[PDB]
Amino acid sequence: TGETIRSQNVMAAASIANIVKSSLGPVGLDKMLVDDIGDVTITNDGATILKLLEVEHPAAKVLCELADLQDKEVGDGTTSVVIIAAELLKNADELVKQKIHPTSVISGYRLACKEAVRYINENLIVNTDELGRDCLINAAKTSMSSKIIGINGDFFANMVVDAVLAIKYTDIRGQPRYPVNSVNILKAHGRSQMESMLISGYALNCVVGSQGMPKRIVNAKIACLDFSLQKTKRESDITKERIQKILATGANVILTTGGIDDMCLKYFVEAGAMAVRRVLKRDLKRIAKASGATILSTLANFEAAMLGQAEEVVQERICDDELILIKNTKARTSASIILRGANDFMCDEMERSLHDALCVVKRVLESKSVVPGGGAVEAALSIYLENYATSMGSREQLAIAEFARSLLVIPNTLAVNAAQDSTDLVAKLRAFHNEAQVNPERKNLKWIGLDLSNGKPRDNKQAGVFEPTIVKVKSLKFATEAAITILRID
Amino acid sequence: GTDSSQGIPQLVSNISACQVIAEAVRTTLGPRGMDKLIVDGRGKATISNDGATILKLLDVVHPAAKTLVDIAKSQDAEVGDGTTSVTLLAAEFLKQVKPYVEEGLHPQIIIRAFRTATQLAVNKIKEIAVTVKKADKVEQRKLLEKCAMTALSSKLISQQKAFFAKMVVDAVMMLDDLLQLKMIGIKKVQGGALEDSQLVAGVAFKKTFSYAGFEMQPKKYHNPKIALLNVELELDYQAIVDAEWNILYDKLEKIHHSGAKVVLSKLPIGDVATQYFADRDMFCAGRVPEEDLKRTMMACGGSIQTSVNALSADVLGRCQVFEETQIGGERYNFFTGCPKAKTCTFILRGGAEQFMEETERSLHDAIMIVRRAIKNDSVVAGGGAIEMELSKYLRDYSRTIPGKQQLLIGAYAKALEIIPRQLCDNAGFDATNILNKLRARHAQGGTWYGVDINNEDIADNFEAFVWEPAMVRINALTAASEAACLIVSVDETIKNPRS
Amino acid sequence: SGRKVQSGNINAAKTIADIIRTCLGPKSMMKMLLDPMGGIVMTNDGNAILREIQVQHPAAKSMIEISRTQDEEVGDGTTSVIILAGEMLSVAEHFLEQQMHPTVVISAYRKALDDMISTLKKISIPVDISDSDMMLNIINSSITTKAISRWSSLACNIALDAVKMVQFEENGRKEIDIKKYARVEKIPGGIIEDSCVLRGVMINKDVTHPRMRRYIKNPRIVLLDIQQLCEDIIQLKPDVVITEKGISDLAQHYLMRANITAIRRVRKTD
Amino acid sequence: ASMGTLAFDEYGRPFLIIKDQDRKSRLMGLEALKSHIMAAKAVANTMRTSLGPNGLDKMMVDKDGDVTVTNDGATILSMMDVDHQIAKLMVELSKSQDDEIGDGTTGVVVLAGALLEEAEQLLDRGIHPIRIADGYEQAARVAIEHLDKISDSVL
Amino acid sequence: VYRNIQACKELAQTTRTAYGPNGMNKMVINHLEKLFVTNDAATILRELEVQHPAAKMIVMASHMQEQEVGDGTNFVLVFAGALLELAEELLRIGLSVSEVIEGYEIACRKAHEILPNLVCCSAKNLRDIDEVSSLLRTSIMSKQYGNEVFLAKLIAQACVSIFPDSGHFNVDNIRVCKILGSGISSSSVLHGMVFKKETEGDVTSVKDAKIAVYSCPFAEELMNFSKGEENLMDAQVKAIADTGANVVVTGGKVADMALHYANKYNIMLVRLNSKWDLRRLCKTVGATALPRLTPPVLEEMGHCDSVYLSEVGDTQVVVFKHEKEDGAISTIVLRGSTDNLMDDIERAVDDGVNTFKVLTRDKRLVPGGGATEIELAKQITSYGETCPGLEQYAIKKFAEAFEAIPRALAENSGVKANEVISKLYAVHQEGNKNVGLDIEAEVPAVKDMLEAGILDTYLGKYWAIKLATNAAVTVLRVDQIIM
Ligand SMILES: Nc1ncnc2c1ncn2[C@@H]1O[C@H](COP(=O)(O)OP(=O)(O)O)[C@@H](O)[C@H]1O
Ligand SMILES: Nc1ncnc2c1ncn2[C@@H]1O[C@H](COP(=O)(O)OP(=O)(O)O)[C@@H](O)[C@H]1O
Ligand SMILES: Nc1ncnc2c1ncn2[C@@H]1O[C@H](COP(=O)(O)OP(=O)(O)O)[C@@H](O)[C@H]1O
Ligand SMILES: Nc1ncnc2c1ncn2[C@@H]1O[C@H](COP(=O)(O)OP(=O)(O)O)[C@@H](O)[C@H]1O
Ligand SMILES: Nc1ncnc2c1ncn2[C@@H]1O[C@H](COP(=O)(O)OP(=O)(O)O)[C@@H](O)[C@H]1O
Repeated sequence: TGETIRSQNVMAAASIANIVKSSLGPVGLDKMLVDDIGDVTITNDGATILKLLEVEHPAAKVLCELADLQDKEVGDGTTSVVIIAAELLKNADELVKQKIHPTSVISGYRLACKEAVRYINENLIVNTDELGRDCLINAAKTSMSSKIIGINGDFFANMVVDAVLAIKYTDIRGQPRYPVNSVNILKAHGRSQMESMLISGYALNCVVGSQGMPKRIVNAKIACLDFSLQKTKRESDITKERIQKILATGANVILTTGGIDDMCLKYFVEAGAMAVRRVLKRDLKRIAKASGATILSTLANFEAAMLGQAEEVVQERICDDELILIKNTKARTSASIILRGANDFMCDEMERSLHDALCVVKRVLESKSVVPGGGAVEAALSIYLENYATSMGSREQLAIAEFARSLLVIPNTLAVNAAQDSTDLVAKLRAFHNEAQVNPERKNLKWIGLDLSNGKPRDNKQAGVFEPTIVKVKSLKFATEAAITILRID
Repeated sequence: GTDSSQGIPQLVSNISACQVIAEAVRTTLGPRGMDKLIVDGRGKATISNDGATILKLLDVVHPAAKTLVDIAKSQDAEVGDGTTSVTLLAAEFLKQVKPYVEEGLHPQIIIRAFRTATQLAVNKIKEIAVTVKKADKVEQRKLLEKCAMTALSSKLISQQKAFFAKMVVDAVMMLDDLLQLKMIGIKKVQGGALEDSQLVAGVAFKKTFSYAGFEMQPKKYHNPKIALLNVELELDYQAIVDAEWNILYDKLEKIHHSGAKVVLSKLPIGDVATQYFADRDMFCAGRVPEEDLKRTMMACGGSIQTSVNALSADVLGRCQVFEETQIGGERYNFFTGCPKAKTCTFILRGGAEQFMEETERSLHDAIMIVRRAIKNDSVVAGGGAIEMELSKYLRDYSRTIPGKQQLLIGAYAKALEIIPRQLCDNAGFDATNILNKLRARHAQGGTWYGVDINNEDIADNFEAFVWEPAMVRINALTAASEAACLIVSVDETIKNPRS
Repeated sequence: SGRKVQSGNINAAKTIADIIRTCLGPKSMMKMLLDPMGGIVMTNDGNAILREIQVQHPAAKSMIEISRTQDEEVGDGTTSVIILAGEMLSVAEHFLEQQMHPTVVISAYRKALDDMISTLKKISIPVDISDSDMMLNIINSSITTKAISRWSSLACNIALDAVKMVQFEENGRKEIDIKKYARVEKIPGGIIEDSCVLRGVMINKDVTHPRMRRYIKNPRIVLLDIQQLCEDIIQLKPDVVITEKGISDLAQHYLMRANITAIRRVRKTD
Repeated sequence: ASMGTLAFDEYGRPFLIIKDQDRKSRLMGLEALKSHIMAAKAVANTMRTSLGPNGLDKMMVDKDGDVTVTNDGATILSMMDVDHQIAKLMVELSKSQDDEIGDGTTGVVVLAGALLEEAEQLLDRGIHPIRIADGYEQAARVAIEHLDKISDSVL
Repeated sequence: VYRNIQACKELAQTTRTAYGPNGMNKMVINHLEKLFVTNDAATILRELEVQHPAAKMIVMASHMQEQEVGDGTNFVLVFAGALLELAEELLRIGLSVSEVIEGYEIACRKAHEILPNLVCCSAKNLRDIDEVSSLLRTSIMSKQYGNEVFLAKLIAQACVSIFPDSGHFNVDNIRVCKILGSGISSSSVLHGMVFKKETEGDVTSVKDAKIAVYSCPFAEELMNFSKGEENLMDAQVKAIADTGANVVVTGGKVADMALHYANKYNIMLVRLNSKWDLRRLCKTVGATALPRLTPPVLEEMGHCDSVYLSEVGDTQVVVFKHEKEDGAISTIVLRGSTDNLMDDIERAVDDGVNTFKVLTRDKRLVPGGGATEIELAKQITSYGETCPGLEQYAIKKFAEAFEAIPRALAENSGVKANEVISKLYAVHQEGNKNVGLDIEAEVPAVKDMLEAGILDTYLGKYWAIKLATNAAVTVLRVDQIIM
């Protein structure tokens, strides 16, 4: 037995979608994955799901490698591309089942993809400029939402966005760049989380190497070293010649990762240095690149100019903790965030929220061309493409029409995964975007999407729910290519 | 051995049965629609291009199918022949709400949205309906004659078709009393040219071996009326044979005394005794058809006799004149010449023996098309033009409604599109391109472009004089929506057998 | 799929939850285990029965692993967790069926646990530290009702010293503690009362030839893994150096020249 | 092809729509017309050999077992085991022709079979039967006028 | 005992979806295999021939409920089913049947003594036809959908207000005459009893007319037999016309000779009489049947005061008015496409009549639409924890059984039941008794319907609660029987 093989391929694609459908979105459910030996696997995102999924049917496999190659380009939306492709496949298979030849389907899908990708460029947003302040803060708070830490959350958002914008790079290409490992969390004791303020640079809690440091020195050349200044029994005891030579080269603040010297206090006040222990290697490289220096395997054999410099060093006790304020180096990379509370363990939620805010702000800072989130883009394309098809004229009317209808599967999945009624929310989105083009007065209504925190229609340009333009463009193009490749098989 | 009677499974079963019922009679819509010979199981195959007759002869056991058929029959008896259209529309509603009830859409939301969309369509149709009654219809009847043309367009009978349309239209003006199906009939005549068909203010019934008594009747008689007798007249030995002779003698005396020009007896009158029964001196007949009777009491009032020597004033009452002439070499029997001869019969004069079906499909539509044109005033372009306009309105208004009704009204608009689809299917053309062009032109270019059956291309059917009563379409759409609502409103089926 | 998968998971959960729901308390029933060979074992412990039983459903395996990993974390309560989880899932039965999404259930459960923590912190009566009377009351509450009823004093004194010889004032005030750095020596022989506590670790291994000094008033133990290192140790001259290499007689005298007493064949556990 | 559509459900739960479609048969349009015209082949190419002076006779036996040899086509097709409805319609076509003419029973059946066969390989080219019917009516009137061209009368 | 609980639960679940105005229709195939569409719970249950004896008990309890309240049977089914299904898990806990029985009895008494504390009653009286018609919209919305209630309430109330004599009201006089034809809006009201006849020899202005009801409705030798038949027919008609008989009613046919004889004495030939008319005529005008045509005697002869044909509805029908009570009988004339939707309309009319009669027995009304149900549930479940002992579990379960009904109404409306019940229960603490569920909105929003006037009866609800509780108690007591 066996008939209309394309139907079986479409059913396989639909099954692959239904495996991953409910997992889309931050509030998506988890999945249990079992192998032959019975290993455990719990995850939400579908990229690793398809990475570890055991697919058997060839047509489903094709979707698997298309999702995989989608992952290698932008690393996001693989669930969305798979769902869009499956919906397009089922709609096109239906259209074939009412005897429309698939060549017109493919032509209409290609034309609709081109029309939509051209429409994206004319309806995107570039508000992620220096003037975007409230949107950044509320986007960071939506990333930080469902947390009690939101009482002082606005101050945290302000300080974190200020730190990430100040630490911004300037690469050869010119596009803004930000090092993720440059900033890190740092616990504090005493006053609660409501008083956790900004730290202008990287600070390490260690022994006071030199308390007599000037508040703002004229020049603070950071000289990170690994060799310890300990007495033994080019020098037999590496205590004086190394530090004297590195000071004579020009370095002012000489940092030794190892332990301190017994008499180093006298040397470090007359040379503007200090021996700070427990320097993290992941942070040692960060401070070396901030100053502009590099780690030294050995001081023996550079140090006059290779070792980086800073224009001020502060040695003061803050919130019952003395910190080594090696801040404002040559390159703005040295930064840290103080976490006020009792310990690292109960502050896991706030450090995780700070990390996610950093990630989302760094994602929206680059790729200045941005689009609204929460399904606003899908509703906008669905409004555009139906009318465009109706105004197109040729035999590919139904192809583009079903393309427009299939672009509204993502909002349905988002609404389901948010426990809200899918049909009501998608209908509200589509109706809100109806007047976004029908009535030119409601021109600002184009940025209307789902509020996943509650499941209500709301503007997301103000709310800051943002995605890169390139990610969505390549997602749509990959989905259309996969749909064409599958539909051209019989 | 599969049992499925739960709420949602029963709903899908019912609407799938409706889908099958529609699939049975999909292809019979339109004037150029094809047909099927269905045998009743008794050896009598049946051909009838009308969908309503097909459902009447069809028998299906599913309760949902039974309800849909009952609604179709109710629509049939009210106005026109929209049974195929309404059944297809309701089935389209059901098949496009399949993917909505299949995942959890509660039936009441669908019912409410369908009612809202039906109200929207019945209100948006009135802004497009155009009245033509004052545009020279009662007098200067060129437009009504063109409406008659539209029922028989694109055929070589056009030379005869113009005369036949003037025929039926003049019959309409002299019978403009809201003509019906039974008030006008046709009779078959073999031989002669097609042009020779002509209208007689009466009926035609050829005399057979058991119909009439003898020839050379007094045709030019001032007051001949139909007389119906319920007594035998045709032709121990001295006890019943002499009784038979006495009965024959007294019946002959009664016939002579009555003087009725036309006499009908309940027993058949044999032609073997034509010389035996030629002594009656006036026309005698027998075995009168019931249709001929029903066409004569309302003509001039033929009487019925119910006694051995029954005599009535209407055996020889007031009717104008009697017609009895050789039609095709055989003398017919016309019960014409009646003051209230409200029955005009089109003499089927043609050289084709199997032309009866083409005459029925080609002469019954003209009288119906002109009658529906006269009865209503507001009309809209046919051939799916109004359906496409309603679909565009409902689709553009669905996106304006925030709520679950949006997808339901969208599916309703998508389901209003089958009429052009079915018309172009029965025309044999590929549906995709013609529907595509029609939809694009209707949405962008014009509000009345409809399907063309002649050149097989998109055209403004408003200019092609493709008319249809606005009220008939309104009530047909309302009935289809009500049927869809009732069939969606099902949850459980209860049988509880007595046995 | 749909609700059926969650229903299967939570049914497999309830089955292994109520398979041993009777096995806790001071009057626990004893369960009956037989392998398919005729071997018979009579068990009264939840961990043992859950270990020996074989089940295939992934949810059951996951919860068994949860119980097993919680066993080493805290010890007592290893079955109450399973009973509580099973009962909570069995009551969530009724909300899964009436078509409410699991997300609201998770939110409600998290709010309930947040209230749980505060309510527990409220009603808990305070108890002091190291005071003998209520400490022994605790010993009777938890340690007793077992096979040490007639020998509770040895357990009491061992616990009393143990809670004081593993103190870690690393990042606070003694709040850090470990249960694996205690040099426990379970050597059979003699009466059970021979147990005692000695301050400082002791090693089951020593020098093969005791013609040499081991005890010094200032033992500067140095960890270590060719005599080059032996006479490079002279950098500070520690009295005793612990290594994992064999020492010869000439090597032993080299150690004496180096003022060190090395050891051999000692595992990392020591 | 076989068993129609093989899904048994839309998601995977137990479900059934058509009662025992495995041993049933569904035909929609072209396949039905092919069945009818294949019946037309059966009847016509059975009938054809009794045409003309060299027309041989036929032996046909019903389920009863009646011995019958004839040469008039209507008589051959009169009592043969007719199974398909259009074949039966051709049977009363021949019956009517015999009733109102009495000669030429062989001609009508063979002509109809040829027309229907050529119509089927017309359909094989993808053409809708309405056009073929119109063209055949035009052919009919052409043939009728051609017959009227060379008519002749007797006493 | 669990099998009985399962049977009752399935029976309740079958008719649960029909609760409220948003009830699904039912495909009803009777014993004689006839199509039938309806949503009324009583109609399907009276057609449902269930087999489990517990189902028999619950259905006969519902029948007793309909006996003296006239409606609410769907409510008692849903309530008793909820009670039994909760009692199922209570028994599964390990409790005894006896103790849950006393708990349910205590809960029922508590509900009965707290019910009269929701006073939203009739305004002033059964008069003010428009006002009471607005009051009577409850059962009309219940059975028939809300689309036609505006006219159905007026048609149903104008007829029952015709004869408000001495405060005594009766139902049997209220009848509905079947008249097919135009749309529903064309339906109207009339006074008396309406049925059609055949002949046209009718006299309108008639004094006291004696109704003659028939128990049994309608060559020389040939001439002799014809003359004998003529003489027999003449004798029969003169026997009919004895004692000055002026009106005669019959379920038979007409004849030219028969109508000639009828007009010989100037008597109308009432024919094609309905099969239901033979004894309703006897009970409405004091008539009686005749074994044949010869024995109409004055002692066994009817008496009607007005016998005239009415052309209302474009149909020829004779109506009897100005009877002995001069206003007792009052019919309702209907108009619709077919009898299928006519049945639901007339059942809604009957429900309105019964609710009005309950109002005659009680001018005290209570809020409806899930208001009083959740109010009683709140009161009972608040009282529950204040009662020590084992009856407390039965008390909370009785409260949950009350909770069940608004959930059923919500899910019938198509909205999420859990959300709306949570919102309604939460608001009822401060948004007090008059709050309740809203039908129109697709969002699960609540709405106060003191202004809406949708208020169900008090005595009917009291009896429904009592009888459903008694039914659940009785079915809980039986243990098993071999079957
Ligand atoms: N807070 C939010 N509200 C609404 N939509 C969101 C939110 N966060 C993310 N999304 C949507 O989720 C989509 C990406 O989800 P997903 O495909 O699961 O990620 P990945 O591809 O990394 O697995 C984005 O297109 C974005 O629109
Ligand atoms: N000449 C024509 N060209 C195109 N369409 C036509 C023509 N004549 C009739 N129709 C279409 O036929 C339809 C009416 O068919 P209908 O009477 O419903 O068929 P049935 O009698 O089988 O139900 C109309 O909607 C009209 O559009
Ligand atoms: N003698 C006792 N009297 C009352 N309760 C007890 C007694 N012994 C133990 N329990 C209770 O039984 C619970 C479970 O403890 P136990 O069964 O000893 O270990 P586990 O929790 O590992 O099964 C404890 O919370 C305790 O309160
Ligand atoms: N002698 C003949 N020469 C040529 N053709 C003949 C001759 N006899 C008969 N035919 C042809 O055979 C055809 C059919 O004849 P036949 O099958 O015998 O009887 P029927 O005419 O009833 O079918 C006729 O059309 C005729 O043209
Ligand atoms: N408009 C309305 N809004 C909300 N509830 C209503 C409305 N109309 C009627 N109801 C409810 O419907 C219930 C009765 O409906 P139903 O069970 O179908 O018939 P019955 O009256 O026989 O119980 C009443 O309790 C009433 O509260």
